[PDB]
Amino acid sequence: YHGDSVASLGTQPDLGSALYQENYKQMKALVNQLHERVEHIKLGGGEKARALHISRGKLLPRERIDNLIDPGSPFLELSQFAGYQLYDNEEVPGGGIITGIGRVSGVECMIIANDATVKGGAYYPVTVKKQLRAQEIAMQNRLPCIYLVDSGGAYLPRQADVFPDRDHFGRTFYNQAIMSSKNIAQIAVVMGSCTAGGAYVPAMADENIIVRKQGTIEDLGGADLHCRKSGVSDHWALDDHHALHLTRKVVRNLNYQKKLDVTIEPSEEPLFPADELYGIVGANLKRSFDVREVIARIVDGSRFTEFKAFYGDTLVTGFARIFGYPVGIVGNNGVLFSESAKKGTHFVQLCCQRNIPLLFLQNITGFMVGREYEAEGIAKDGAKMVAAVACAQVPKITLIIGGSYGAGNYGMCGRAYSPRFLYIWPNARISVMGGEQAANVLATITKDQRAREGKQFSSADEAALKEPIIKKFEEEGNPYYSSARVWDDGIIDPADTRLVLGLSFSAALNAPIEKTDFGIFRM
Amino acid sequence: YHGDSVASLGTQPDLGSALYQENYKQMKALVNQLHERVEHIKLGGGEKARALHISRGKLLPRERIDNLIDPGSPFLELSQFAGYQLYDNEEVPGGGIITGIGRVSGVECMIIANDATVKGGAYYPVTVKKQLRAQEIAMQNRLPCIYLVDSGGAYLPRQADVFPDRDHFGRTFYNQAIMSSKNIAQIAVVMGSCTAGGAYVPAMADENIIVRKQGTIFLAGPPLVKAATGEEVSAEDLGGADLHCRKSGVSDHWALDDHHALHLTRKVVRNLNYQKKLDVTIEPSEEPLFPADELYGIVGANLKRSFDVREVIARIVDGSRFTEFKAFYGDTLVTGFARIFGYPVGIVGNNGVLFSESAKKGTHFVQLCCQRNIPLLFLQNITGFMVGREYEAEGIAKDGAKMVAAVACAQVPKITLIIGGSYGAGNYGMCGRAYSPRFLYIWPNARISVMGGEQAANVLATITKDQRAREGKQFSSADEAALKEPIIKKFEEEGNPYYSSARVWDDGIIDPADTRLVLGLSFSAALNAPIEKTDFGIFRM
Amino acid sequence: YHGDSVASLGTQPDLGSALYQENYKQMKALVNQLHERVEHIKLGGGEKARALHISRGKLLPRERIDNLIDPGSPFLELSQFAGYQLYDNEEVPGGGIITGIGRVSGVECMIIANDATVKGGAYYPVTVKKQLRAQEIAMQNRLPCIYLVDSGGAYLPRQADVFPDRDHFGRTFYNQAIMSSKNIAQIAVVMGSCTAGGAYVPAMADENIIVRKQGTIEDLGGADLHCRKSGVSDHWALDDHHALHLTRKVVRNLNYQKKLDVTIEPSEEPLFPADELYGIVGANLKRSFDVREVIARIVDGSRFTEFKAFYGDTLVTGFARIFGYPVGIVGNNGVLFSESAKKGTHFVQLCCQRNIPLLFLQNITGFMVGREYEAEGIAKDGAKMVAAVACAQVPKITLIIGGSYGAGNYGMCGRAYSPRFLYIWPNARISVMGGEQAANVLATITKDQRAREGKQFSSADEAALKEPIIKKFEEEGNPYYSSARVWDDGIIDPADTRLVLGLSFSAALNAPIEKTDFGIFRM
Amino acid sequence: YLSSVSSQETQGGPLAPMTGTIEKVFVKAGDKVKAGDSLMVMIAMKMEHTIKSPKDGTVKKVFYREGAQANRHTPLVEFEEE
Amino acid sequence: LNISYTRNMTLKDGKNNVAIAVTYNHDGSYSMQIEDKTFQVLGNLYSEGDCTYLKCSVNGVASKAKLIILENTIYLFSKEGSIEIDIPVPK
Ligand SMILES: O=CCCCC[C@@H]1SC[C@@H]2NC(=O)N[C@@H]21
Repeated sequence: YHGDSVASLGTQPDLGSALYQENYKQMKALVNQLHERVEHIKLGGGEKARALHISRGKLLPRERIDNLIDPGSPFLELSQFAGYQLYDNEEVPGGGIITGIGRVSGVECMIIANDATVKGGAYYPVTVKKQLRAQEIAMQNRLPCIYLVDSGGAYLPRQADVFPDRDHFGRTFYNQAIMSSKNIAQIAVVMGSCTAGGAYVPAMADENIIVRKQGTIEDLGGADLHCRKSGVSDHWALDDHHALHLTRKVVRNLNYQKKLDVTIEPSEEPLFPADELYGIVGANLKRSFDVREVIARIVDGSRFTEFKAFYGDTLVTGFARIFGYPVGIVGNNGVLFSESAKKGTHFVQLCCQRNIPLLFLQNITGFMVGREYEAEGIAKDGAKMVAAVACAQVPKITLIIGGSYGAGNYGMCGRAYSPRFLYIWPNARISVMGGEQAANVLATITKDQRAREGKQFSSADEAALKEPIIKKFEEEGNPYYSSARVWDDGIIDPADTRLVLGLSFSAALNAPIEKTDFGIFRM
Repeated sequence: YHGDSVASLGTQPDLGSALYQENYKQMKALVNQLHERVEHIKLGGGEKARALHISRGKLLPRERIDNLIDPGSPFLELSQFAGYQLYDNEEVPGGGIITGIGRVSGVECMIIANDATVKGGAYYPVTVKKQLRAQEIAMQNRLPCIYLVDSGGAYLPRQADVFPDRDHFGRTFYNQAIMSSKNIAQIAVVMGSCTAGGAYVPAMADENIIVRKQGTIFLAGPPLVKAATGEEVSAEDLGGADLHCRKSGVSDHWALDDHHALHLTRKVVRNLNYQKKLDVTIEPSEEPLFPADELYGIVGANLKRSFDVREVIARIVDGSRFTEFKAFYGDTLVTGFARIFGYPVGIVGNNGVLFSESAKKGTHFVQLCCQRNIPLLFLQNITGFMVGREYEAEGIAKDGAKMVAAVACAQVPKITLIIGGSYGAGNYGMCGRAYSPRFLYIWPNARISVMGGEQAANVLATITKDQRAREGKQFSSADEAALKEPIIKKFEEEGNPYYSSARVWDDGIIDPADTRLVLGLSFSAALNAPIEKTDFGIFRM
Repeated sequence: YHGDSVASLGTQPDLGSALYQENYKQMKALVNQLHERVEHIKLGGGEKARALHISRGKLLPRERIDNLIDPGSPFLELSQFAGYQLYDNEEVPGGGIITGIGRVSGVECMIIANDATVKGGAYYPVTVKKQLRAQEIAMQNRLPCIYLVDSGGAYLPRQADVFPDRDHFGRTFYNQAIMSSKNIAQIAVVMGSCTAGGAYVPAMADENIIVRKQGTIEDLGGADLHCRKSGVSDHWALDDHHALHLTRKVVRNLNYQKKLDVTIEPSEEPLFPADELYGIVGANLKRSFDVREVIARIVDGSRFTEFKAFYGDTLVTGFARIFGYPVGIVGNNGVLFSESAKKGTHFVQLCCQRNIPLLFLQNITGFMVGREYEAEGIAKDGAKMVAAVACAQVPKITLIIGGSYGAGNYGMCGRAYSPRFLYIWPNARISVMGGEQAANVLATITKDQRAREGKQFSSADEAALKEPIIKKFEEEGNPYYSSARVWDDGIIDPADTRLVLGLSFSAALNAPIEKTDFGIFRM
Repeated sequence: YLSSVSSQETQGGPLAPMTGTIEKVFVKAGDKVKAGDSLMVMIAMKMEHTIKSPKDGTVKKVFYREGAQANRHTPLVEFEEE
Repeated sequence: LNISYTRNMTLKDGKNNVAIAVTYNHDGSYSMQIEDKTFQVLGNLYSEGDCTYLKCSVNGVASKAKLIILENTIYLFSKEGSIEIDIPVPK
């Protein structure tokens, strides 16, 4: 019986209020800035490179993906901003590689395609990291991997950051071998030249497809030599369109059917518009908002069962459903306290026991600072949550909707704690500590330095100390700085939060949920 | 292909026959007696206690259950007669606790509610046993436990029978901890005062709900704080306070009133992320081909007369269809396959004195059901004295054990129904209480004891006739009934169904017309747990 | 490397001190009282019954055990005081049954022998409970069961407390069937008459032995009929001595070898005499002593590593070794506090993680009582320990060296929490609460009853209330009252504590230690 | 509980979110306010919080004035009993 | 536990059966009663070369003898003399 009427979250914001008007205007500008930058990245190398690419009879990398996935199906692209201003004088749109999750023959797959128009498809250090991140996502969720191979090899000027280390180019083949041993299909489509390590990708794949003349692993390589004499090729394709058609057939023969471990209920849209998040949140991290408002606009029917509502109120935990999937939501609503950490630790155990996916909404401002709090083991309480979150085996997704500073990042399932996905809003900031705190802390150390030493240190000497620090933390905490390197899986428009979460959780459910084993809880 | 026509059990009884008329009249009186006694137990403590309970804004315990379970769903109450005349001068309707299985948010759950109108909700020795039985049922069938806590603590005058032992009050928390470790949800709703030692029940639960004004949770009561530290505190301030909900954090949900708390409980169960899965094959249900109330005339209340157990089977199984196994071998025992509400069941029922062939036939049948993972139903009607057992009754000893050993090791769900006598080792072979059947029910005409009352009387009439014949002082016939009459009275009193049910030896006394419904509900609940593989011991060939 | 020098526990008591002299004198009297009462129980039914028993050519029940076990091996008898003054006018020495653990053919076995000299071997309600307790011990530790069957059937006058219920006589055969299915050998030796349910015991056993003329299951039963015609008998014995010799051969063919899951170190005697425990502890529960003194006199070399010594000092936890086995010791040193419960919960997790047996020393006086303590969730903290102790799967042994009242009993692994063994010292007291507290509590309720009602209630009216309560709790909390019923496994002399623990832990190690699964820790 | 009259009953009065200076007061001693009407603004560790009206009840009294330091969980406004 | 173990042993000297009640003391000694006389016995086994020797003290009197147990006969060799004691053979 599911006919019980229940309460719903959310309230109607005051659209006429000046705060709402200002917050909407600021957030809208950030979203528009995000959109137009992606449009530029969409063009890859440029008109001359794109014209040359088409002149050889090859499809553009993004057109290949469009033809590969099922007609009209959504495509979840990851790390669109990798390599954004990462290198001083070189522009590398998207890192030279396009990765994402789409549906092929009704099966969710990870698609990894080299962008030959960007530096001829050479592998920059960020390119390796982006690919390795994609492989990690595919393995953790048991998603078949499809490699649209068109590459020019490693970028020699930066070889030391590509070849040698464990997380360098060599790890790519290691991941392929491991996934194959686990029956996670590895499919390679040679749609261009692949040299040196590149030739290993088709060789290490379970099934392999090569284009008639474009692909090379012509006399030295070529489809004919490998297809008919070397035997490296499993399928022979006339052109790019033919190869993509063959790939769809290969996936259809995987003999795989998705099975769900969780209970399912009919989907319902939230009771409030998503674009209202612009006014509610804004771009000023100093102002505070009720995280429940964000929740009310992404969960099915804006229905939410809060757990321990009046205890540790700076943290919000409860049960909801997104697109029918059950989810346990943990979101910051203020400074973390001992009660908040205990409340979170209790909640995480509940979700792990029932095998319920966890969603984290990071908007942190730090931990409570005080002599009494330390005497009561706030560190001991904060550690309880870091330790429960780490050991949890349910799928975990993290969304940074605000600041992410210090140990608060770890407790809320930061990148170091292997969340299945990590996304950030365009207004987010991340660093070891807030820019102001680092400035103020230094303003104590050197005020002390010269007060204790005895040479006076004046107020103008203070901003010759504080202004460079604040600039550095603002620049390095910017979402684009974080996303240019692969620290998150993408910057997403707040209006798209519900859709992105729905796609992400759906992909994460391809793998069975394991039992959680915890360490010692330091009581 | 399931289109084959098959034979059906049962025959039309002779309604005009004098035996049927007498048997119906006697059984009907027993059922009417059972009904009116339950009506009295339904009232709990009484009008004054009930009026006081409502005056505090609290719902009556049975109204709480009605609002908790799904609208219109049946509720299987257990051990309604616990504490019936158990204590000399104290009336404890239902033992001070109400336990049963009902559907909450579409999930079968075990509901354990204290009856605050009965002795203020104090825990009598039978109250602990009834609760422990409910927890055992929930664990064996993986049923979530919901505790509607309104209690006054242990009954001090009888503390030695409540506190110390393994099956005493302490075991209640042990069961909660074990079920939680197995992912069997434990939900506590504090709808009234939680006394010293009952404060653990809200704390030991996975999720907890407390009422704003009525609920109080404190390990030490305001009086103990006053005695130990000379401090005076109101009950609300000491525990069940906004302190417990917020400052102490013991409370997971905060409820305005009883109705709000029950609504919250339904939401909590809906978030368990549980879905029932069946290990057995299912077929469409069919009603029996004969009326159930005819069981009154067929069975009666005279245990000396005998009836064909097949008649009972014909009136409870789907379509009165029954496939008998080894029909002509060991005919005193009936075994076969049937279906109740679509579930497959293997039925074992007594049709006379147990023989070596009967025990062997039963042992063979039990192995078959365990191999195919088929639930087992036992219909106990053990025969007592009269002509008696085989005079040697020696061969029977070797054969009887095999069946006791097969029945004990069987891992399929087992349900026992005592429709007649239950005496001696025949009880063990037919899955008595000692052999952990998932449920055990008795009809109002049943009798249970170590042996039949007459056999104990006759046996003593041999020992003391011998005592004085061998000693040499003569012992006359009138001296015989000064020996026999007290024995027969004792066994009649202690073998009565109410005596057995007042203590928790069975899970309830049920009207024969309700047998099919009770079995259907019981088997449905028992299927919430996966059926395990059966490992047998050595079969002494 | 194990050559490190370490500190040792214990201090030399002041033998000249008046307190030590008084405590030694009082405890010695209790031990002497315990010894002489056992001597009387040793005689069973009496001279006339014993003379009749021997006149039939049968051995006395205790002589049978002496001949069954290995020469000179110790025998750990259990529940010697079962049935002590339990029934108003009937004397049932030892409950009519002798149970204990001894070594047969080098294998530790549970021996259950009916005492035919006591009421002809009839089964009283306590007799069933004692046997069921023995079977529970054998199953939990995988000890083979040997039944020396000489019984007269159930005691009809008390049939309702023997036959019907789950823990009644029927459960005896259920236990035999379950142990057999687990490869825990069940051996029955029919050395006398067995009738009705008694005949099932030889039939339900894996291997069976019957004496030539004494045993009956003569024409109706008898060894010859069952041995040669019925086939119920597996071995045929001339007399009691022959049957015991056959039993030893049967055990030798079990193809069993003991394996230890724990690390072992050479044994060492404690550095202090055990008899000093008389002076240290005494018989006055109101006085307090340092539990470390008790520990120093039972552990190998008086070596003890204390855990969280300065936190929650009312509870003592640490690691030691008894006869080479590793043990984690938890003992009360005052009233339980929130810190003490947390400290215990942390310690129990450590032992379970490392698979270390746990020993509990119960000397409780209650929980801390106060408004502040309840506000800080003392109940929540106390529950943490009840829940950890219950789920622990390492072998657990409990020793009550003092009071055992209220919920403190549960937290310290009371009988309800299935410790492998539970022993009590002759000075112990157990009840729902202390006798004085029940008296004082009632002295508040009825002082209130008449102050609030308005009829005055005088001080002499107070002791017409208090004296009967104190007498009842003193009588029902007495060790003999607790031991007469099977609430503990025996009353032991403090000087024998180390030996009893060594034998008990050795037996408990016959079963492999399982992994511990905990519930939700309510943080 | 569904009516949301309960939301008013859940807390009698607004409390201070944290220990911080009161930067703004928007309510006079007797003022009619509706749920969501800002009553006070407080800065704690350089973080601005605006207190909002829990109920539509008129304000009985104000416990703090501008520039006052209010401790965590201390009542800020008194509302007339209805 | 709480009692002392007394063992009934039988030994044959020539044609005479001797009943010995041996009590195992806590200290490790033995109290043996033969007919109406009680003896306090304590000793140990030590090896010289290939011969096992029994060092015992009976009622405070200490002596050494060579011990050999072959078949069902106990051989005790002492400078006072040699004694053979027969262990009864179960039927
Ligand atoms: O004994 C008489 C009543 C007052 C003292 C009892 C103390 S208070 C501390 C401890 N906790 C209890 O529950 N009882 C004792």
